[PDB]
Amino acid sequence: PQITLWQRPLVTIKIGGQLKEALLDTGADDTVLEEMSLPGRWKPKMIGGIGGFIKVRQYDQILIEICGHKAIGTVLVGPTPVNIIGRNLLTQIGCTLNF
Amino acid sequence: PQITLWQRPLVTIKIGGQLKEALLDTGADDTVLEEMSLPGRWKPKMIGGIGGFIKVRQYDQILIEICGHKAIGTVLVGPTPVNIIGRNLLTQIGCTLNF
Repeated sequence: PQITLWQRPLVTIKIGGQLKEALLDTGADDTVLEEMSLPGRWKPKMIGGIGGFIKVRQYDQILIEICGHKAIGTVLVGPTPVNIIGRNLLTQIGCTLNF
Repeated sequence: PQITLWQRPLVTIKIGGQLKEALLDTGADDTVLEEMSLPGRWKPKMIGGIGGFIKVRQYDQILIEICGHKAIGTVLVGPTPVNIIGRNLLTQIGCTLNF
C-alpha cells in the first residue's frame, strides 16, 4: 500500500498473538512497543530520542505481521508513549519513502 | 526520489539561507531543528517524544527546501539531537510511504 502523511501512519500489527496499532516511523532505527508480554530471552537496554532516554527490554528474532506482511527481527519493549515500527522491520516489508 | 530505509533517510535542506542535513521522520508530527538562527516572531512551546520533552521556539511560515522541493510551514528550533523533518512538511513535498 501507498500511505500518505496527512495523518499519523498508524497500521495494524499482530505480535505475540496480540493485535496493536503502531506508527511507521522512518525516524526510528529500531521498533519499540509498549509494555507487553513476549516470549524468549532478553537483554536490558536503554534507547534515546527527543526528550531523552527510556529503559527497555530487548528481544531478538520476533515475528511480526505489519499490515499483513510478516517480518522477523528485534523488538524492544518498554514505556514508550506509542508503539513504533522502526527501520529494522520496515526494510523487511519493503517500505520506501517517495516524493 | 524513492528512498529505501537500510540507512537513516537523511537529506539535505536549505533553511534560513543555511544548509543542514536532516532526517525524514514519518513519526514526527512537526519539524524540529537544532539551535539555529531564524527570522520572524516566535512563541515558546514544548514537544515530546520518546525519553520525554524539550523546550523549543516555534516559528510559523518558514521556507524550506528539502532535497530541492520547497515547502513552507512551521518549524521548531531547540536542543534536538537530530534535525527532523516532520509530517507538516513532508505532506507539502508529496512524501509517501509505500510497501
